[PDB]
Amino acid sequence: DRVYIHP
Amino acid sequence: DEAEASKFVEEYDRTSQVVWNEYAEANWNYNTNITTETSKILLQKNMQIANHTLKYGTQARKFDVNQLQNTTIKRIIKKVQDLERAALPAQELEEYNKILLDMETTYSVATVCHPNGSCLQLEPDLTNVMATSRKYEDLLWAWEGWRDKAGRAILQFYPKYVELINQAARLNGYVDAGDSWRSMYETPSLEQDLERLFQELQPLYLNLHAYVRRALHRHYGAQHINLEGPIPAHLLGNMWAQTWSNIYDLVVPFPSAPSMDTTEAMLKQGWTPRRMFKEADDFFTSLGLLPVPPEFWNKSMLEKPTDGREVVCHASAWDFYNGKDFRIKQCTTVNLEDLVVAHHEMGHIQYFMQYKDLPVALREGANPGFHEAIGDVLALSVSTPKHLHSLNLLSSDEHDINFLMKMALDKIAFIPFSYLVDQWRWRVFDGSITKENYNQEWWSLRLKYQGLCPPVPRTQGDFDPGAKFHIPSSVPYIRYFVSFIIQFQFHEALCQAAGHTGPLHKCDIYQSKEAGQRLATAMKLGFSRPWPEAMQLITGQPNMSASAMLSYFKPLLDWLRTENELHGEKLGWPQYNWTPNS
Ligand SMILES: *[C@@H]1O[C@H](CO)[C@@H](O[C@@H]2O[C@H](CO)[C@@H](O[C@@H]3O[C@H](CO)[C@@H](O)[C@H](O)[C@@H]3O)[C@H](O)[C@H]2NC(C)=O)[C@H](O)[C@H]1NC(C)=O
Ligand SMILES: *[C@@H]1O[C@H](CO)[C@@H](O)[C@H](O)[C@H]1NC(C)=O
Ligand SMILES: [Cl-]
Ligand SMILES: [Cl-]
Ligand SMILES: [Zn+2]
Repeated sequence: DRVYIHP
Repeated sequence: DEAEASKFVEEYDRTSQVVWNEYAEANWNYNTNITTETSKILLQKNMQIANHTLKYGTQARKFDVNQLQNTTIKRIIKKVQDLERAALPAQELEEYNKILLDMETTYSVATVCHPNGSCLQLEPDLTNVMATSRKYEDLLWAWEGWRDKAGRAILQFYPKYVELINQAARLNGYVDAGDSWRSMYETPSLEQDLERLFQELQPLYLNLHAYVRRALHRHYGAQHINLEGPIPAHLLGNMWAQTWSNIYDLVVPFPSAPSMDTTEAMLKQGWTPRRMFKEADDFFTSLGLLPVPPEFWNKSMLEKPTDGREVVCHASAWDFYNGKDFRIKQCTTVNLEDLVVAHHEMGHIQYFMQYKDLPVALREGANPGFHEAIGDVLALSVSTPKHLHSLNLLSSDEHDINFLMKMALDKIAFIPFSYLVDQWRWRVFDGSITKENYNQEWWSLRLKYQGLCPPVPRTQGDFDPGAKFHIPSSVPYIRYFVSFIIQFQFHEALCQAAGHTGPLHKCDIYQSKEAGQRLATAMKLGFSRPWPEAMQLITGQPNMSASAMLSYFKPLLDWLRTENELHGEKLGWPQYNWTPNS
């Protein structure tokens, strides 16, 4: 699907 | 029997592939173009995907998962039994979907304005202010402003969001949403494991914290920094004080060993968002790993739009469930930080391409931390002074300690923050923290874990967690903590796979086919096997371990202890109740 960052 | 099980899995995979692809298109259209029209379509497509989830999920629950022979088929059907939000009754589901979209839109369009003047957006404007300003009050303006405009606006949605996500979790057999989220790791001792890892990294964090606090004391004045207290949260070069690398100039161990300004170098030498992603692509292919397809460059949004349209700026990578269509959406700025972010996102894309031949139900990381870690591993090698010099972006023992400090400001500072976020959330989900205690408990954890305090007292109506993307976006955060531990484990293993000897922090895995092959075999597994198998294939062992990260920073730990002891620093924050008198 969708994957982000610290992020 | 086993025949009916594999038939069901095949039908599920065929139909999911089509419907998830449709949803992704609608999701992308909203994310890259926030309007009433695209919002409406996304909400309608949510209902479509839920009818598919309900249909197959209901059928999946008729199977006794533990009476099945095949372990691949077992893992799929078990997962399909979990309907997620589609477990909710129709009207609650539409309410939930609307709440999510409202939170996301609210966060994405929020601005902080000068009265009768310019309005600043989080990216790039407020990010730049937090990174570059060395003026206490200007930093406070941005910090407080963002929480006043984004944080406070999210509060009206959050209690109902919590109620609905917990309800969905309970209807799927979990006790709350936090339970549901933690289960993605399939690790019964997860909490204990995470706590021990956090504990092991305390000496390093407390030493870094004390050193930085002293440097801040020198710059911002004795009246504004308590050497035995928590650090005001707006002084660390980052909106959330989650990474501290932007205050490097204030803390550099050896100013007599200066380093090139990386941003100016990139800007002068004509680096662009496109070239930044190309360099990441080049690193991946150097390891013998897969290049991104031609379509990636055609369809991706690698910079903020200039036609005035609203977008979700937060960097993300997109799998369209087609085996062909992969995209990055990022509001890229030409600097070193975003080059690191570019590698991170490209790590996601690589993972997509590696497992594209698996059943769609298994197209995920070994655990969510694995998906986050891949790009970061390569970025660790990119970050070496050796490699940055080869890119013409930088030009001995002093430089070595300087570099380790620079890396600790991102990597070490992030450990307590990435731990804290979901510590707060799990307790909200489990009912330990109520809506009356949201903010007070957030700052209790901010103090306990990070040793930070708010620069200004918090008032009734404040919801500072709302000012962090992943809270309104409902994206689990513990994955980033896991990522930061395991990426060093991956680094250590790939470095000895590449034959490198000497200090771990000097390792550059560029062009190593042996390192690429190890990452590849693990990535190809997707979610088909328990994560310790993927951990074993990369590292030669099955555990999460802080050892590699400790080894990486060993020379810095020694130097920090020496420096802190000679300056007479109190490690930690004994005067924990201190806040700015300002
Ligand atoms: C349980 O069911 C799964 C899925 O139906 C079976 O996994 C499949 O096993 C075959 C080998 O027997 C895999 O073939 C492999 O991939 C390529 C292309 O098919 C082939 O050229 C290689 O030589 C290699 O053998 C196939 O990929 C794999 N499918 C999945 C989805 O993982 C598994 O065999 C069953 N387990 C038992 C114990 O019966
Ligand atoms: C943006 O949304 C509009 C509808 O307002 C739509 O017609 C258009 O295709 C979308 N994309 C861009 C780049 O404007
Ligand atoms: Cl905050
Ligand atoms: Cl997670
Ligand atoms: Zn990510």
